[PDB]
Amino acid sequence: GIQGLAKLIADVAPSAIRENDIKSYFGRKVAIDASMSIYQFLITTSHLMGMFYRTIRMMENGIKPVYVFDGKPPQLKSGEVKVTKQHNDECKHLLSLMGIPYLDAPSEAEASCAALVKAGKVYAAATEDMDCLTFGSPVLMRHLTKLPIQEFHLSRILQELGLNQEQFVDLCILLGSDYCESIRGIGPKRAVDLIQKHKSIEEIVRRLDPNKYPVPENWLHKEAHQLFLEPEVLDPESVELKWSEPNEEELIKFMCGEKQFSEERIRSGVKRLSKSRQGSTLE
Ligand SMILES: O=c1c2sccc2n(C[C@H]2COc3ccccc3O2)c(=O)n1O
Ligand SMILES: [Mg+2]
Ligand SMILES: [Mg+2]
Repeated sequence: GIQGLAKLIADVAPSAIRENDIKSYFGRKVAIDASMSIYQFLITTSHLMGMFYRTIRMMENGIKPVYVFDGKPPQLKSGEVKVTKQHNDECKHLLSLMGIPYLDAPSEAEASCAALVKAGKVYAAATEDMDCLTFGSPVLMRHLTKLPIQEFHLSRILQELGLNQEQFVDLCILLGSDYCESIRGIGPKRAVDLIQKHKSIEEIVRRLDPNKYPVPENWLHKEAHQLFLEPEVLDPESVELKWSEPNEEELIKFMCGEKQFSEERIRSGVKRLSKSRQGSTLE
């Protein structure tokens, strides 16, 4: 998470956010940040029927989802609802039975998501996690999750604010990332100006007096910067995405044989999923 990036873009780079209806993304592959999507659904097997029904709704609306699951968290995190290892396990299990593709990301899903968008194997990466942009994703989608879908274009953010990726990462770090602390008393809108004018954090600290503006003690901003820039990702060229026919009788055995769901209610969910797979990927 980047503390307050969404509000920043809307204010000083609005030309990057284009608000669209779920219907205009017909026949479109999107990479779905599974951890962030489960976070949404947890608002109890709530995570599983969230993913069951929402994926059907996406598939009926033309969208072809591909979920990407978090792996091992990177060393640096100690600078800053709870998505567990079972939440992930059960969801993966479910998607497997629906014929939806999932991907086990080496580290953080929104980096691997971004990578699919870079390599151009999806249209966009669906997530509210704003640091997916910082991971270099050309297009981010918000609220795919009543509420409009906000499309973010990274080339426009960089174009308006007049910064390359590297500088942009440092802006994000100054806004407040998951990896390190920011410079206290530096507002987000003042952070922009200092990035535009002085380009990088190491420099900004130089033109800042140690008394008035102290940084974190042994501040790992450089390490954060390395992570956002060179993150551990999967190779999308090697990775293959396929949408299979759902295994219905096995899907019952799981949601109803293990997870106390309504059999005929799942039955119809699977039949809509199957029907839309014939609309989306008849092939
Ligand atoms: O997968 C996640 C998850 S799951 C729960 C939280 C996170 N975060 C931290 C931030 C990401 O952005 C957020 C946006 C909205 C609400 C919580 C957020 O939490 C993340 O950065 N990633 O990558
Ligand atoms: Mg993140
Ligand atoms: Mg994530």
